[PDB]
Amino acid sequence: HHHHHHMVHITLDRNTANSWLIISKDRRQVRMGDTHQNVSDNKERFSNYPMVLGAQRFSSGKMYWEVDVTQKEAWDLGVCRDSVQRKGQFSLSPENGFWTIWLWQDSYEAGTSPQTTLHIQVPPCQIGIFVDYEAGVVSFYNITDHGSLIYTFSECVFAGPLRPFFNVGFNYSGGNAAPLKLCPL
Ligand SMILES: CCNC1CCN(c2ccncc2)CC1
Repeated sequence: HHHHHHMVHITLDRNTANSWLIISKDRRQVRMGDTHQNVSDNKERFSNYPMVLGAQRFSSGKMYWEVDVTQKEAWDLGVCRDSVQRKGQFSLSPENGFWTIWLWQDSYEAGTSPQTTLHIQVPPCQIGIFVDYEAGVVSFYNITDHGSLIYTFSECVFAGPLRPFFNVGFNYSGGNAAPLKLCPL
């Protein structure tokens, strides 16, 4: 792909984070803490899952960013409507305002309803995310495997401003403490 020149500088929005997340000072890294991180509750926070939004809102144009997932067992990544449900249980689907992929139990899936099997020969250490607002496209690329295509959501009905979306996943196994990191341009 040749999307690198639409690179945008993504930072994480602390106010949207699940209360167990630790976001780095530069707002480019997030990990699961071993306890409540001593913040007040607010209506923005994801309550049930270890999720956080980027601060950036997109309503036009072409945007590209990269996320480091090295040594993680579980994570979700992509974009979502600014207006997604924050509280309680929900599925990651375009009907609920999410355009995501994930790693779970040694398999990679796209957040369709129902979910779609991905075919990845080289486990990614970095993921590229490309959004074309006007075209209605979200695409994911395997940076570790020379930028090979992982998945394209097309005919997307965004129906609002988009935000970068992250889930560091639970760490019940003790094998998923590693952070998500926004890679430098
Ligand atoms: C058959 C239903 N399975 C559910 C549990 C596992 N899952 C994930 C795993 C990781 N991130 C998001 C969703 C899909 C829904």
